[PDB]
Amino acid sequence: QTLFEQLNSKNVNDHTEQKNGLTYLAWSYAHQELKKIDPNYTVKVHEFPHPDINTENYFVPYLATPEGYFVQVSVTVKDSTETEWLPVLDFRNKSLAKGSATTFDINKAQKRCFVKASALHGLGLYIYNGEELPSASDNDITELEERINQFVNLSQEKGRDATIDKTMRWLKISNINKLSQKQIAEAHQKLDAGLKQLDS
Amino acid sequence: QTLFEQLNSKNVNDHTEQKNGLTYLAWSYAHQELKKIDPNYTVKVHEFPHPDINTENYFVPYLATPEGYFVQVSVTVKDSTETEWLPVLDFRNKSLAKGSATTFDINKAQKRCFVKASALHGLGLYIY
Amino acid sequence: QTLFEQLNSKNVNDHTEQKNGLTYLAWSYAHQELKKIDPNYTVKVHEFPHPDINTENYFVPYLATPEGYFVQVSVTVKDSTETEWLPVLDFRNKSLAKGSATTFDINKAQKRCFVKASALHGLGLYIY
Amino acid sequence: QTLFEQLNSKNVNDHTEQKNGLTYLAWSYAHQELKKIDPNYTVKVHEFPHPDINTENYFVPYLATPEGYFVQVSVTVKDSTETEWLPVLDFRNKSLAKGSATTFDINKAQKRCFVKASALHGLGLYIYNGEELPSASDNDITELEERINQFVNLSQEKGRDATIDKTMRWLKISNINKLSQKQIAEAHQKLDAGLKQLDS
Amino acid sequence: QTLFEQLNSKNVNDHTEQKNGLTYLAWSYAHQELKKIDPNYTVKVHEFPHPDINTENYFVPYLATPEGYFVQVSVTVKDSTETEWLPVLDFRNKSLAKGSATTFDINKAQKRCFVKASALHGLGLYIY
Repeated sequence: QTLFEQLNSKNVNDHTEQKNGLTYLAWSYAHQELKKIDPNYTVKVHEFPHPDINTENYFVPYLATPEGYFVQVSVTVKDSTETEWLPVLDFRNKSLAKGSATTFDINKAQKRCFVKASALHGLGLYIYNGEELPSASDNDITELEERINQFVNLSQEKGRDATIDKTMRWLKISNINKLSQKQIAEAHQKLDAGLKQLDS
Repeated sequence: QTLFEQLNSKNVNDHTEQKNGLTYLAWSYAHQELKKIDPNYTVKVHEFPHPDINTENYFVPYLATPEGYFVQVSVTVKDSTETEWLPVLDFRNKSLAKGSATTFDINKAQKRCFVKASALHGLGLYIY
Repeated sequence: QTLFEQLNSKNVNDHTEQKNGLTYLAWSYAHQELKKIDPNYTVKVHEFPHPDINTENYFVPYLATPEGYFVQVSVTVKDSTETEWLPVLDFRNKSLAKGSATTFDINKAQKRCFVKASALHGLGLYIY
Repeated sequence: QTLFEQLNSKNVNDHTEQKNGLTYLAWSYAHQELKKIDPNYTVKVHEFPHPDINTENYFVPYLATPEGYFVQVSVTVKDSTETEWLPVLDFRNKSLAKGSATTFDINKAQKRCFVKASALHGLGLYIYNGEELPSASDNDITELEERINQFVNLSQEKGRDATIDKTMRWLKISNINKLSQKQIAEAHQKLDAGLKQLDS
Repeated sequence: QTLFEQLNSKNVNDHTEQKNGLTYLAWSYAHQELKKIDPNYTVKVHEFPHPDINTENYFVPYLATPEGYFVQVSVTVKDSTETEWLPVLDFRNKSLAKGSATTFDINKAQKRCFVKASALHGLGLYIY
């Protein structure tokens, strides 16, 4: 057959850890599988001149930016080669600003970028299927906007006048972005009662 | 036939996520199709000297500007090659001014620019 | 016939969006048609040294000026090649002064300049 | 067969030390096993120009960064070669900031990175079993977050307003991230008192 | 057989000192054993430009760092060659900060790194 199909058709579900509600496959499992497929394969962690230090011949193994921190890993399995970028994140999967990261945070990110680079080849690609690309955790923020506009538009459709800002005041929400899933679910409850009852 | 028509005539609707009311195909589906069609294909994320740092030999993987942030991805499927530009945004379609972005936002934008670059080839163009 | 006539005699009316009272053809449609007429065609977004930063080897993908912002796109369909300039504009079609633009504004302008560059070839010229 | 399978199929469990609840195989054992497999093999510790000093021809054996400290070890067993990144950590497995490390910390890190580099080859591959992905200490500290949120929510369910920062003020913890394990137990005692009697 | 197995299968327990509850084999014994195995071997103590002094052509025999002090020893027994890193420690096995070490501390560290470098070869690995 081919490397991607062979590697893609494997179950890496047994060797996974559920931390923060995400699925992670161990690097050691990944190291073994590839080693079996190819006895001689290369893993290279890119090194980039660190900005603040700016010392000649000095190349730390990770990007350092005011915006944050980046890592890069290039896995060459057989002839095929490929690379992956990753964001350094807290144990709560939150970003780390310049000067708040620890070496331990960088090594964990380096190991995670390795399995992600392996995921490019068929092995365990389904581990990142539909979770890595989009914002899986929250999709009601916009839904809330549609439902407040439905309220406003229905209110105008009925009579008098209706405005989104006064509707937001019902929810008493300072910022739509700054709204907890728990509060937004409570918000839906407020709106559905105003709109659904007059619909049903 | 041809690569565009073959790739264009596929249904990527099943593997889509509705976030902010927009339809997105997961990079995993795009990556697997590119591998099947072509076993050896290249994805390259362009690196540009970051402005503020201005350190010699210092190349971050994304554009940093007072106006905002840009990413670039070049996908070479078979002989054909192509590139896509993307802004770095919030989870919602909102811009990130200079100094308000996180490394995670840049990563998500990089992955999204990949599927968009794949969308240039026939696969899932109707979504994008 | 001729490439301009072959592309000029098409109806892109169905794939259009009426925003602000103007008619726009989506890039998805424009990009696919260029592939349909030519499997291998090139789209290049010009990069110009950003003024304020003035960092060596630093090239942003759009012009930055005190007067405002400019983008450029060069579409090579078959042998024919051509380029289009456009001003980056707000969602109300108003100008953006230096330091008031967001990366998202630039990417939207880049996509719009693409279809306008395609409009130079026969496809959808009547709209633009 | 092949080097990875032969090396992978070994029991290094007997020669291990349980410190901090993690499993480590001693370098002495790793040095002999490889030596048997290959009489002539090379271990190289990379040297990088130290930033602050910035003296010409001055190369320390470890990375020094404001973010922290990094070490690198390249083990060439037979034809195969490979490299490992390890973050210098306290005896409590915590990060060390720039200017808080001691040469002893670096040498211990260097030895540990060696066995991890050996682990890339089949020997010692399973001992970690992705030991990096589960910290095994953050989850305990994370439970405190679940229990303070339980106290905030159940308080808000009682109808008495509670905020996480004021609930944290009960524990008087400056950084919920860094708290001694005895203090986590002491904090749990505070929370479980005010929370369990309602739960019951 | 082979050098590691021959050297590994020896009892260096008799020539050891119990200081601080640790076991150390004296260098004198290590120098003789290797000399017997190989009449012509080499011991090299690496020299690194000392930071603070920063005098041209000035090379001290040990690393000096704000974090602390490092030594290096490379033992070439027969064809085989190898190197060891030892951190300078107090008589209580505690670290010495920059400016608190004495030349005596460095020489003791250098001798100890030698036996550890010898320990890489089969001789007395069980102790180290």
